[PDB]
Amino acid sequence: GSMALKRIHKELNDLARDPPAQCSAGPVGDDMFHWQATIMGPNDSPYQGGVFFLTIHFPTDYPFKPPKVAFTTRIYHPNINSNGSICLDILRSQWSPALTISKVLLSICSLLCDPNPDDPLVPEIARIYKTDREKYNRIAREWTQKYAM
Amino acid sequence: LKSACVVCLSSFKSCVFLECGHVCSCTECYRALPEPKKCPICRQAITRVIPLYNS
Ligand SMILES: [Zn+2]
Ligand SMILES: [Zn+2]
Repeated sequence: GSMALKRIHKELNDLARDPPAQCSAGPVGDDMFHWQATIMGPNDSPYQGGVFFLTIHFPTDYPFKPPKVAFTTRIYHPNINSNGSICLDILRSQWSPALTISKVLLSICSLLCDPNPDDPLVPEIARIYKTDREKYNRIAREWTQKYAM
Repeated sequence: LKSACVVCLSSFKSCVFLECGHVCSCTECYRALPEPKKCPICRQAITRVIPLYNS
């Protein structure tokens, strides 16, 4: 039907033959515009062994507009809301039709490995992240242990 | 063989965007791009398109 739908389906096929490293995604039921993603916690992070779930909402004009991505699993991170809302450039103003869910997930993993405190979504976690790195790592591990695994 | 159009992932890249110089799109998707047309890879304005006599 639409170009967005064909895009989402070819993208789904590319994901079923070349899945991103440490990541997977797919349709929640029969709707193609509603996906669920899974990111297993990166090893270069206090998020290890944890399995994190995300929701993905594709816009009606999708490849020309960014996907709404949010965490389902609770997580202790400077750029991630308590609503699971993500502060990521490529999901807002650095978006482009070239970017794909594969690239978005990979980018989110990179965001878990190396947060951006300069543009915090949780001010306090960012402040702790650039004053008490031990406290940050510690709490991150704990929250990784009570919600992820 | 080659990489597919970065936009629809179903066709061969068939043209070049100026002035950034990226080969990333098919003709149709290029027409599909919303005006003001920006490169899907670097988002710079597409001021000229030169077809690839490929595909
Ligand atoms: Zn195309
Ligand atoms: Zn370009």
